[PDB]
Amino acid sequence: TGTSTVGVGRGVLGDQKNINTTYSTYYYLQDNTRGDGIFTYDAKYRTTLPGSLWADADNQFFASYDAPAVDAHYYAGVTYDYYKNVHNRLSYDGNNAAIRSSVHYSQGYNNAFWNGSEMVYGDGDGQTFIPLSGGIDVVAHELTHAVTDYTAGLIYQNESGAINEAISDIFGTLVEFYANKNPDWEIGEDVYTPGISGDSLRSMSDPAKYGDPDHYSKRYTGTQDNGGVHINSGIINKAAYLISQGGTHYGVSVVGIGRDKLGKIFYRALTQYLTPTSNFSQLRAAAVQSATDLYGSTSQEVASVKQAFDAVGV
Ligand SMILES: N[C@@H](CCCC[NH3+])C(=O)O
Ligand SMILES: [Ca+2]
Ligand SMILES: [Ca+2]
Ligand SMILES: [Ca+2]
Ligand SMILES: [Ca+2]
Ligand SMILES: [Zn+2]
Repeated sequence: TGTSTVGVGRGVLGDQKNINTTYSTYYYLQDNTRGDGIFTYDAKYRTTLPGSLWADADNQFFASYDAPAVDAHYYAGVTYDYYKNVHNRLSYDGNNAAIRSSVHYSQGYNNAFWNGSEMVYGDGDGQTFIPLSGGIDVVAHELTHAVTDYTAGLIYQNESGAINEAISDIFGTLVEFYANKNPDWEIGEDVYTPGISGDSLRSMSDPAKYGDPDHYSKRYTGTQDNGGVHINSGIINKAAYLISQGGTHYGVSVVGIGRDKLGKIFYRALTQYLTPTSNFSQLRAAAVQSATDLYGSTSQEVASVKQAFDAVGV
């Protein structure tokens, strides 16, 4: 309990931004402006969660140790705004659930995750990753898992799990475009491999660039990565890219319909048609139905959904 205040800080990539805080003796990373609040915690290099609600003596967040917290807090706010403004959705559950994030998780931890209840961000080892909350697509990817878990409930294995992952990359990217800094169709480029320019974890525009399939005939069928959830997601990421941006892929031509309509179609599919066990063929059907609901059965939008899924062999 305290009074809402506005702090200032520097994020992982060195940019200054304002952050919404709460004052009660200390200034806490607690944003009361969005739903039931956005709360950012210090995990203090340990794996106990959530850790301590982030406290600061002066409401200025320019220390090196502060940067991952500033970005986890700020980009959760951006993500909240995207869902509210674009999709009329109030937080991940649709009922303004509090959004909780922990930073400084463990030592040298080269990942981030939604744990069923909150977001968690490693600092990276400084070679593979820098602190992972520095990437707006990463923050939005993880918070999108919460959305999925409350809605379609896609099981984290095999084709359902690859859809789960792709939904997170799709909305992660749409949020990155909403914020409009340096948007692209790549995943994690701002925090991956600080020694190497121009790479990323995954690509939506060309998944094969990083060894991921861009066609159903190239799907991974083994047991690694929960049946390739971060690998086979490339097939869906490519379809989504094609629906938005257009192109000819394996000789199948897709007329792009743009990002806003992509987001509308997939948000509707996610929230009205997908189920925990949906597979790729079922996703196609859900996307075709959603586009039909939104734009009509004779629409270009529907035609493009069908061409995009044809192009990737679904
Ligand atoms: N988030 C992906 C890629 C990160 C790999 C980090 N070492 C995964 O959990 O598989
Ligand atoms: Ca301070
Ligand atoms: Ca970018
Ligand atoms: Ca990106
Ligand atoms: Ca890099
Ligand atoms: Zn994920």
